[PDB]
Amino acid sequence: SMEQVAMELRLTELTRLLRSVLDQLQDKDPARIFAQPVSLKEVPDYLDHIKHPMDFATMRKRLEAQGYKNLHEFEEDFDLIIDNCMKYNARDTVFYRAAVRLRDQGGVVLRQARREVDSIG
Repeated sequence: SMEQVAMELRLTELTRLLRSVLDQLQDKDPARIFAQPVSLKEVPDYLDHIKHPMDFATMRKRLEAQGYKNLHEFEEDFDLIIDNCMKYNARDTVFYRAAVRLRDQGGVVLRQARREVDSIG
């Protein structure tokens, strides 16, 4: 149907905008601490601590399959990256501190992304 096509076009355009948001957020992680999944070979106990691991590569795979239906879903995955890190790692670590700085800088980006998603529809 044409209604289905129009909905698919909206999802495509949201995907475009979330790809630009993802790039901007990932630039706030210049150390690449959040680029890839925590390795279970290197951190064998990880899934005992963290029940829903997340990272920027995993988000990019979901995004390219158009798997984010709305901005809330995308934000949920970004908050997992930050919140997982801040639980597993202590305050005194470069990992925790990277997560704080990514949260603080990413808030700016997300505040305007929400206005754009609502504005464009």
